[PDB]
Amino acid sequence: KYFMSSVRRMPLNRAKALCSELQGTVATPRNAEENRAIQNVAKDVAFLGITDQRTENVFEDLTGNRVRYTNWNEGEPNNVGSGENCVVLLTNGKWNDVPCSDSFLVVCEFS
Amino acid sequence: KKYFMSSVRRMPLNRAKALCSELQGTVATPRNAEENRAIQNVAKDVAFLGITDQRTENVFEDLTGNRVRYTNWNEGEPNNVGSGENCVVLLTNGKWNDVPCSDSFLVVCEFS
Ligand SMILES: CO[C@H]1O[C@H](CO)[C@@H](O)[C@H](O)[C@@H]1O
Ligand SMILES: [Ca+2]
Ligand SMILES: [Ca+2]
Ligand SMILES: [Ca+2]
Ligand SMILES: [Ca+2]
Ligand SMILES: [Cl-]
Repeated sequence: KYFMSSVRRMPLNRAKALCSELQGTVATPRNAEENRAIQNVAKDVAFLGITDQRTENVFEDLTGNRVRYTNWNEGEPNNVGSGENCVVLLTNGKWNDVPCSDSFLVVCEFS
Repeated sequence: KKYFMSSVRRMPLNRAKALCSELQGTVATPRNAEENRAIQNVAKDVAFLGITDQRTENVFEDLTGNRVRYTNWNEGEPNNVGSGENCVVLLTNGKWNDVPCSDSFLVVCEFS
């Protein structure tokens, strides 16, 4: 896997469109090593290709596969506000669930 | 090593540049036959390369204004037809053609 980060922030829908444009997908860390690689390419909080949109508290990648490795920040995922179904990788490498409508950088993944 | 990825949609050069730069990459510029073939592997149709003779006609440079060495022009190219062809695309046979920068083609981005 190759990981590339965007320079501008955008909502999840636009983030997916960007990675898909070059035939990749939004980065989904499968272990601690990939998590670090993605963190390093991201210069700020960035979207990961994980959501619990289909079923609340059931986090899966953009292809519907349930995720095994997780690296949630203490207190997360909390689904606050009116709901948070998308996921971002914080600058310390931990994860936070956020509104998919909010704007963040995006790290795309390619094979 | 360099990694090459092709776009799904067609767009003019300036948009092609913006797309590759969005992920901090550049428009693919083959420096030898091996790279030219690697770009061929990912491009399913005619695609832009990061080369232009915008500064001086018939003097080809990469997008950073660095004059290129390796070229793989299709027979009869570059011909600067009509109002002018200052951008370059990789044909489906691996050879190159100069085309109008305002015309739309797929784009192959390069990363390292
Ligand atoms: C007629 O113009 C088109 O075809 C010629 C070759 O026939 C190319 O040189 C040119 O860039 C266009 O693609
Ligand atoms: Ca949720
Ligand atoms: Ca949260
Ligand atoms: Ca020309
Ligand atoms: Ca031509
Ligand atoms: Cl949401």
